[PDB]
Amino acid sequence: KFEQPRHGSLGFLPRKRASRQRGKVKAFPKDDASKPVHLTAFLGYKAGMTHIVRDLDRPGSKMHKREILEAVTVIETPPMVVVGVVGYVETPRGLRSLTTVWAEHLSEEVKRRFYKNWFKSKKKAFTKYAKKYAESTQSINRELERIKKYCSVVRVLAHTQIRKTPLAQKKAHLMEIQVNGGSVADKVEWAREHFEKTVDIKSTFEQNEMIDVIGVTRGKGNEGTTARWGTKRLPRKTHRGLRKVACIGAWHPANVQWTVARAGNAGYMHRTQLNSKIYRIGAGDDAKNASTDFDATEKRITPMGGFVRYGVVENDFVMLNGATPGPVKRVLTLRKSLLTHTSRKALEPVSLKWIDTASKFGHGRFQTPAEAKQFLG
Amino acid sequence: RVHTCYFCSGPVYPGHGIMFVRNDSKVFRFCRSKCHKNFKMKRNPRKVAWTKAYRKAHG
Amino acid sequence: RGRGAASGTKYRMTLGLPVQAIMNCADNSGAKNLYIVSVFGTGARLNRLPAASCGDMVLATVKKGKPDLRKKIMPAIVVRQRKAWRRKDGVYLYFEDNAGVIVNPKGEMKGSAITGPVAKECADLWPRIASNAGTVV
RNA sequence: UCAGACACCAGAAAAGGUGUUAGUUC
RNA sequence: CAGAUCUUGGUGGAAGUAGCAAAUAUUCAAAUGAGAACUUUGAAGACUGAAGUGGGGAAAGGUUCCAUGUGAACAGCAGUU
RNA sequence: GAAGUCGGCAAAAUGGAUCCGUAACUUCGGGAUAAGGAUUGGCUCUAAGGGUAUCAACUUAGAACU
RNA sequence: GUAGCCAAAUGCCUCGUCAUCUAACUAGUGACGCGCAUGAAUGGAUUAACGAGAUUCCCACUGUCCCUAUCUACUAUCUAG
RNA sequence: CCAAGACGUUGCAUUCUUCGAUGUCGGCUCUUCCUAUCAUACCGAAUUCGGUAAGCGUUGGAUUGUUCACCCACUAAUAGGGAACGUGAGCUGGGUUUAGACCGUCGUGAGACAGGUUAGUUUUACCCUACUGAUGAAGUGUCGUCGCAAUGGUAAUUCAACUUAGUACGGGAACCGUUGAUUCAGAUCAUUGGUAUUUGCGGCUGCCUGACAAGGCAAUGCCGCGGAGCUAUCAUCUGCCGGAUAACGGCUGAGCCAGAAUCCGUGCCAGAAAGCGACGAUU
RNA sequence: UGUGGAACGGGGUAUUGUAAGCAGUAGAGUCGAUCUGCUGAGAUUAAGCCUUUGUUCCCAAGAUUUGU
Repeated sequence: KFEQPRHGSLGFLPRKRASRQRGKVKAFPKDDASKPVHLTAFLGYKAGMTHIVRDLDRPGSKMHKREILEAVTVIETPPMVVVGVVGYVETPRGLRSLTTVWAEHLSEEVKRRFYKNWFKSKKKAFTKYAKKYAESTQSINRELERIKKYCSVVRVLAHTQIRKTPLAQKKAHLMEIQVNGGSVADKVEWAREHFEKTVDIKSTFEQNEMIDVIGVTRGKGNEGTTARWGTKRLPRKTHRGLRKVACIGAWHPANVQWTVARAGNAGYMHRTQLNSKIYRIGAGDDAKNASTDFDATEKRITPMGGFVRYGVVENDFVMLNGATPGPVKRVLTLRKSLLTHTSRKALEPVSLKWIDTASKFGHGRFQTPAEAKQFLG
Repeated sequence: RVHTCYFCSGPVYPGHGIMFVRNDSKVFRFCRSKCHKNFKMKRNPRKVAWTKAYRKAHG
Repeated sequence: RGRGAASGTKYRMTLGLPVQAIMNCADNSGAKNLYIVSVFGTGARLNRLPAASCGDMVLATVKKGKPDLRKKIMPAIVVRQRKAWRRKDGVYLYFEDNAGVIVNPKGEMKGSAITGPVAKECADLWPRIASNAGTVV
């Protein structure tokens, strides 16, 4: 008789809570020694989202050279400070971290990440390491020479400057970013020169790039099969209820199959959202970052009244296409896309015409406070 | 561009409202559901205190 | 097929006229209403009612009107939709009632004129309906 | 290119196969 | 006697589990007291709303009436009531 | 807008009063609140309707204005 | 086996034949009758009004459904008993 | 298999278990497997017939309890089966359906009918396991940070229009490319819609606080709008190229080559709570 | 013991629709529905909005477990 495709994807289970708050990069772009030394991932915070007006330069389309309204996501990306380097050696059992070398000075932001109770502690983290770096710089030199001689993959330890974002959290987020391009010696000397220095997102991404955003989705709590998997609601006559799956299995096998929908956690799950195009890489110091070439109308990216439950974006930000996993103010990972793509949609350059900065809190009718007072008496 | 609503008579920005067409081929660009619903209730903006149509048509 | 007889593609807009829906007959063919019995280009989706939107080609019967037109299936084109749909420029459009016109399988209107507004998607998709349209919004 | 492997026993036939190894008669 | 869904009595796992979710709803201060969500007084908020959750009787009960006293037990929490 | 379902099951819709209007059929009694329409607030007013110049009492008709 | 009535709550064959209703009906109604196996106080044929009786259709109506979503109280849940 | 696709020939009821009871159709719901392949991909012949092939999909309705069915359409297509004739402590109760009742036939009768017609209680999980998700003691000194990846899972699908091109070929293609849609999957809440205890603001009725004002009650009194949150194939965003092959065609003359929606990996989800590493500080 | 936390206050943002009070050569009428001005006012605004040279207050502690 009649059949239907399955509800849900068997590739995204178990539908359990993510073991991590911050999106982990499970695959870095394939290393190319011809390319110059560069980073492959940046770590930011979801400020919010808004919408833009854009002229669509897509030949052969029904709305070629005609304005489109497009939703965009704003991720605040203050520069990340490089504080260490880790070397990975390929082995018949996979990658193994041979050694890790840290910078001389680590800020309180990243030192908190090593503590659960930073207020109580004696703040002893990396104190003896800071000493050994002071008197005995030779030991550091042998460690990086070991990385150059043996390790085949070089990853920099870089942390966010969370104090610069309007977040209550004071612990920074520290992650490994693979350094692709050049020889292993080139990566290590690049890491050494960038110790304690800030790497901005302008160098990593170039305003028309397709990236993969990685993060944990917002938790929706425990849900039933109707909402966790999308099954049909049972009829109103149903005794004991209807927001359930009627037949959870057959007589044989005499077990419940893993492929049958059950109630359980639906949310807080690690996702990798592919092919997100950067529409704008705005600078925090620039006062024109929300102004386009056709609009003028000096304005900042933060909507009038502030970003809802985030604050005011004063640092560098990235305006991305579509949506990203996770709620506002969650840490998000922006990695370079693994796949090479030559589609017209993915290759066309993006020119913004107007950016909405009205109040997302409520039905904002005014882009800027100045013209709000002009319309008002 | 920027369109002027018919009920509230304020300015509208792209993708911040609805446009409605009657039988007589007349087009109305509503700004918000509030003015959207008031118009279908046949509520005259000239008698409604927060509309700029009132503020211009009553001095 | 229904889409093959159309000139150019059409953007995904909100369906608002599922099967069993009676909508006004907007041309002068003499029919008064149209009863949607199926919609062209409807694949296989269990328990899912076929539905139409402005410019979609449907199979309709005349529930009220001239007796020669009733008791038969003839193709129709949905020209006005009361359910709001989002154009790609960001504007949401809906009409004051649901309306359609009588056409042959190729796409030529049986009537000679259309009363009331006509959706621009329907006009772009079907040149003959655009030609017979008085106003296109 | 989904060999075979111990009676009962847990099963397959006709007819073929440039598969191959031996034979029979012109 | 190991059996008879044996007889009588006792005791387990389930299990600190099912559960104690109809009848709108209680709150503050004080008193008493070893102990107060529940007793009492005052204040507040409410309900039954005269076909009452009011005031009485018949049938039935039988002392449950009243004052005083209170270790338990009973009032499926508590209890000075 | 019944496509649900064995079936409009459940739900929704209607609903008081005033005025207008009301079919087939019929045992002439009914059907009938058939079906279908319109009207309804507040306030300031008058207009009538009773008892011995004066008292007592809600009950309908309008008229504006809002 | 008359007057009647009928694929009727009565017809196996059978989803009978024809018409009507619908886009489509093994349904309903109207009709036909060699009616397995209808029929006249084991009452036949009707029939206004009535019916929490059985069966169709129409309008209005709607979360019945497309296709779900949201909200409130009480649970469940944790806790003391 | 055979030659004259005939003739032939070879193949793909019983009463063992249950009567100190295994709930007994269909539909709905939902997952999985099978290939004897309807569609899709790729090949071989002469649209049709074939081979590989189960990756992916296989619908909306009318009558009927249905089953086999049959109609009205859509669609690339609307293939056939297994799972205790899969699925009742999942539902529903239409079919079956004790007791009430009606009809026909049969019986002297009580009654019968494998004839039709109506009305007719659908219990319990709180145990074990399985399956969801949720913590979690302990090896690794302790605690923490950053990782590794064994293994398990896996995902995308189809169509149309345009350009090729009115060209090839003699009426009418295909490769490429392009713009869009279908089904499915994962998110998101800028905009739009829905939702209202924001009891947020306004309005309305009855009663009550002497009136005003301001409130209260009406098991959330009602009405309008309503931010935030939630949420919608009612909204938006996102959803690939490697290798080894089958059929099958070549190369030399086994060994290679080309070669499918197949297969295994890249990628994506989980992370072994008895797999591991680097690092930090060490009362 | 800090660009610390909290409780409020101020500003922004948003929702509603111009509050109460008083005043009027407004008001059908014989006191009076309503209207106008002050008045896009007033109320509400984080409860999972933003921001604060503000105001007041709080914090250098108990318990418990851990050795290469």
